Amino acid sequence: TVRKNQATLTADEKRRFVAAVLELKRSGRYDEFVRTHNEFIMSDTDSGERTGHRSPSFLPWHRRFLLDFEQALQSVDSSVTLPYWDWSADRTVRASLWAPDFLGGTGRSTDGRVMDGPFAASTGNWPINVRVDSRTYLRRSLGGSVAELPTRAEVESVLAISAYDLPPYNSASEGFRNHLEGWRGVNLHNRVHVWVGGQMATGVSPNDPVFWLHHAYVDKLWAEWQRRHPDSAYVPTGGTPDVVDLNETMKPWNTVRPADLLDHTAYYTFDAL
Amino acid sequence: AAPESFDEVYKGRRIQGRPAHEHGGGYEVFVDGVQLHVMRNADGSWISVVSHFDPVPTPRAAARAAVDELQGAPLLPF
Ligand SMILES: [Cu+2]
Ligand SMILES: [Cu+2]
Ligand SMILES: [Cu+2]
Ligand SMILES: [Cu+2]
Repeated sequence: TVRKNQATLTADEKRRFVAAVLELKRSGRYDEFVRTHNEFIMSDTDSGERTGHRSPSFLPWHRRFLLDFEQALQSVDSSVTLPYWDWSADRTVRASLWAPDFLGGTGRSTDGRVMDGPFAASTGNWPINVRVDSRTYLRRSLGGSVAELPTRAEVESVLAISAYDLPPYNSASEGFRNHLEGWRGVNLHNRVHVWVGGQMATGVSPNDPVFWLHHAYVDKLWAEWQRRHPDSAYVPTGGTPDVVDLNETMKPWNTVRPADLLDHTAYYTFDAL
Repeated sequence: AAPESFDEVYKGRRIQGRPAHEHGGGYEVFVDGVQLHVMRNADGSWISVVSHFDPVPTPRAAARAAVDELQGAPLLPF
């Protein structure tokens, strides 16, 4: 139950994480996570129902989705937990994240195909099945479509925002949630998707296993925000059309509310918070 | 009030747009005659399912960014 910085994982931890991810892919379970995420990416809208993102429930929804995935990993190997990627610290293609013993590196220039690491198409172990175009191989272009990952100063500026979220509770909002998501401001989470490129920049972004580590770090930043702002909490708190209020349940689970997910320590802790 | 329609050849592919497990959008885009899911954000910018996190000003910009992303690959119907 401890989520660790990827940069600190041992060789055995890396190996067991990769093996569990690959078993989920083999059994067909992984691709259903891709498909769930894509459904919400394509259906959430700023002027209509919005649950998985561009909305206050962006953060509890991804927290619960990551718990579903981690629980699936643990069903294969109970020692495995989701590591997190601090992209403000590990910010170049030279980071061990991108080594062949972990996620593999960037894609080749010709077609963006990842050529090394456990998830390279040549291994036979990582077919891209849930997809929006004919290509069936993992692709990346690290630093191709945006120069820089967010910096620590930029992150600190977003953590400083006291309000969790604000009307109209969508991609035009001021407040912490939308600045962390990145639709307004210096842009944290959206820009990381763009920086990785390939399937991470698309509506089928969990096809790249880095998805999970990115979101585990976004989730940590929510937890860090909570500690900075003990007097701030999830909003809205009742009666908002199209938006998940604090005590309302969330699709697809229908049985959990943002309220049930505000305190991560009920499920895991971090190596350092 | 939706954007105007468009039709052009961009990097050898036909891109078209027109006012009209996925969303309600008042506007449709096609790449070589295959529909590309696109979406408008509250500030008027656009994204698509092949470039979802990088808002661009117009639906034609979204179609062109999709062609750039695809690197010649056929789009699959959504
Ligand atoms: Cu998402
Ligand atoms: Cu994301
Ligand atoms: Cu205090
Ligand atoms: Cu749609």
